[PDB]
Amino acid sequence: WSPMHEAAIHGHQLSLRNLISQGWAVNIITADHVSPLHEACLGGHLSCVKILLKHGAQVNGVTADWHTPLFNACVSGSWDCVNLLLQHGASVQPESDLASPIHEAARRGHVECVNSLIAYGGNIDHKISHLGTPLYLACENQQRACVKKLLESGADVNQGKGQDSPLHAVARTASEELACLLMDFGADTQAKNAEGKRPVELVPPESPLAQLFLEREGPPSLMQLCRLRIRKCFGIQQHHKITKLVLPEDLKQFLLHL
Amino acid sequence: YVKLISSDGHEFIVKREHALTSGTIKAMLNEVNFREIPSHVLSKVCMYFTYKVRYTNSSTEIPEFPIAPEIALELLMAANFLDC
Amino acid sequence: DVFLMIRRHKTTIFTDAKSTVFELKRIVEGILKRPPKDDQLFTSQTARPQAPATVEPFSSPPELPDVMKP
Repeated sequence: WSPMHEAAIHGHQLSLRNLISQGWAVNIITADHVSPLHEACLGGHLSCVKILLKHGAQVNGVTADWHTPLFNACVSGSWDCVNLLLQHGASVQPESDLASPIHEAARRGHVECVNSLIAYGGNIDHKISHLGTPLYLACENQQRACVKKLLESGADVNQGKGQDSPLHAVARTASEELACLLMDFGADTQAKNAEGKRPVELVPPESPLAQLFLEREGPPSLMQLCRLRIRKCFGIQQHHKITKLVLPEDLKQFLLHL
Repeated sequence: YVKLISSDGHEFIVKREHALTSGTIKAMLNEVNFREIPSHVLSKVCMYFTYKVRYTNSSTEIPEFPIAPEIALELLMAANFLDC
Repeated sequence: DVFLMIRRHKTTIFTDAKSTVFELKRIVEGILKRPPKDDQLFTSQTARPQAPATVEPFSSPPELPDVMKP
């Protein structure tokens, strides 16, 4: 048994500071290689994370189930923990396809966590075989605000899971809201997946999605075409530099999707 | 057929029904002067009109409309002013 | 159908056709009023609506902004 792990599970920051001062180690791990820092992050217990880091907890330890403290913080949703770990050099890019921080945060709709992972150099387009891109999982789970954050950041609107594009996952889902969104960022409506099928063919007979994929089977407006082209010139999370252009404010906001 | 005239003097003759892709022109409608759109933009704008009309439902795959970055901003301003 | 730009001086005609040069010379007649290529006197691929074939030069685009560079 372990008082340090036990205190960290429940967010007992007083018990933790007590244990530390009596001489208990902070880098103690179980047989599964779980440290008290892992458990603190899992619970989103920011005070306990601070205390453990101050006393030299390791931020990149990997459990037997391939979880890192950063991964757990992404499960908890505590943006403060995620941020704090990123500051202390938590590795953004894991080794396991079973515990990808950016995907877990995306499937759970933890936008702010996603945002930070990208900011710290994470690959926004990381394509894991059996999951897809973070864009793809956010779509599958109908996480509207992750999708909009990912697209705005410069995520490739067409990379999903295998040959199945995000527009496909969205069609199965029947999300009219997410469909419009993907199309604003240039999703290909004419793409075929592993079954040869196109997105329109996966949407219920009774939906306006069918009319949406087909009424907009024509070409986008020239303004839409110019926007896609201009945004294509900026790197991930650089689109804000559109501010520095000599252009009417109305158009900067259009390019920024605001 | 209508005459669209750019800012540096070029005259563009296009089919009227094509030029009607611009709501802005549709309003003003046999000779339209454009004191702010330069020839290297207005030419692309006419090409877009042709592209738009031709592919406005041909049950085929619509191909990409090529846009060099160096003209994108002026072209966006034109597309905005022309509502297309 | 084949989509072409007919250019001569500071004027440009935007039209489309197929068959032969003969009637094409008269197409101009019924537009700019006159009697009926590269340095000389046309396919689905060489003249697309969005990329017309040319049959006085246009203005030169301004420099690319710095934020928009690689």
